[PDB]
Amino acid sequence: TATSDLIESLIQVTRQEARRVIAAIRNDNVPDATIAALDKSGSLIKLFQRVGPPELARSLIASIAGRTTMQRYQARNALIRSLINNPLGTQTDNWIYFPTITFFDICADLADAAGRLGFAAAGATGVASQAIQGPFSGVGATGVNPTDLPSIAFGDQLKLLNKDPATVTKYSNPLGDLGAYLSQLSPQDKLNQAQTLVGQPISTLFPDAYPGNPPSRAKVMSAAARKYDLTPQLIGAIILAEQRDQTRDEDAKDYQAAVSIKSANTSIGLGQVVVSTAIKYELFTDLLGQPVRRGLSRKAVATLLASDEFNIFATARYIRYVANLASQQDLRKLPKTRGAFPSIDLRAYAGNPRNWPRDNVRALASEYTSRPWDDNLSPGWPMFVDDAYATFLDPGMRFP
Amino acid sequence: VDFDKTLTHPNGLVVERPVGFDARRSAEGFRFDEGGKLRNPRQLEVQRQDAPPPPDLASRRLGDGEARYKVEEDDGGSAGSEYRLWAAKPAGARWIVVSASEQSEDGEPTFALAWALLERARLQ
Ligand SMILES: [Ca+2]
Ligand SMILES: [Ca+2]
Ligand SMILES: [Ca+2]
Repeated sequence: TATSDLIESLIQVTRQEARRVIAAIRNDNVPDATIAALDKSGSLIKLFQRVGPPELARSLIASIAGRTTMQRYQARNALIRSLINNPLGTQTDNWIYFPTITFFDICADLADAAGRLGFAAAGATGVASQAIQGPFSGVGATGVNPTDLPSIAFGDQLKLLNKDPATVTKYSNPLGDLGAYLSQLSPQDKLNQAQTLVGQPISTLFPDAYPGNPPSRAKVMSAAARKYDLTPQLIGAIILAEQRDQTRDEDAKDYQAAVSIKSANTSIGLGQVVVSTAIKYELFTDLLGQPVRRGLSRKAVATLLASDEFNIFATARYIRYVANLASQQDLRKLPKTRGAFPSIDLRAYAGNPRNWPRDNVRALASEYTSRPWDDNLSPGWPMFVDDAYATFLDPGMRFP
Repeated sequence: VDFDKTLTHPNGLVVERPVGFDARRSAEGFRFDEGGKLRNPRQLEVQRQDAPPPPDLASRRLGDGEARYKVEEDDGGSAGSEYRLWAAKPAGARWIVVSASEQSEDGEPTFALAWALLERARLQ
């Protein structure tokens, strides 16, 4: 192929040469044929060996794994062979909890899933908030990945370990009175937050797994909605509520505590999914195949929860789980639930949110922030999520 | 400060209300729910109990006496696991029991307010 020829002609290369080769692989119309040619000539292994440092290797590997099908396993083998004298591979920086071949496999599965589920294509571009303090300063607002945040100061790590109240408070949910938080925002302020949240590109740990630029969060949310018979308005409401009750500091703690020596069971990312819960309910089922999933370390799971597409899918899958569970309950056994949400319709939960009473959205909100269907309810989360939902119902809000 | 209004049960239990909590009377004591409409309100109850605690619970120093207790944890939601403390201290030939709950995504809560409440309580 033209691409394999170009690559062989350029065969550590400079950063310029590497970016050229990667660009060529990504613009290739016949990725499989190109890989076959390179595998035959023996130049593929050379490509993998000569493209470093890890940043560039990640781009190359993600591109190849994502675009190949008939030749993907030969590519994987060539990569493996190239790693014989390079134990480090792509296992650095944000990706230190992914063995290099796991990185390859994640990129492959994700590309396939984005294609299959309908969130591969880009189209939004911006724009993110510049906030770094206060409510709505987490990744939902800012697009700054929790894995990119600077290490928390050592002394703060120690005080957090010892449960020092001031320090714990600094790194925890910023909101007390939820009603008051909402009442200070105009309807336009609220729409602005929702649009900022869903309109910006996903903050992803695997950008080159996509055929082009990463998709908007809205595109991924619509895909998840289709997969789990939800709506992007509902997924959006749950996430916007979480992200209002989120700061940059909390993002830093959420992730760093999860991957520390303590392996903390924090709620992480857009939908604030708990690590052990992602594991227990296999919340990445529809993006990653069983072999990858069975291989993932706990810290790899936490890290994935910091990647927006994995998090959105996990969030949606969990929402559908909570709804299905509700649809199996006996309302007579949930008198407090009936008291708080007297128009709740448990059977309706089995179907699409377009047909749920609003009391169903309120109840599910309680049972997303807390243990689900135990008849113990959050007094404030239902109204908080319901306000977000109302915002997403605004005709100014459009999803793919 | 932690406490304001002095509350007195007909059964002789006397304790001060935690500041910012709504208080109601229960069968053998008082129930406190954190005020407002919060995401994850603390919930506490303090009661006279005449029967001794179950045997072989963990113990801790409380004031000049001891207390026996157990904390349980379960999956909750995005605000973290659900945690509940049950603790008892002697009061003469009887006991005072505090139970308390809150969610935490950062491991077991200190339950500092519940322990302060248990220490503050007395039987008349
Ligand atoms: Ca939060
Ligand atoms: Ca969190
Ligand atoms: Ca609940």
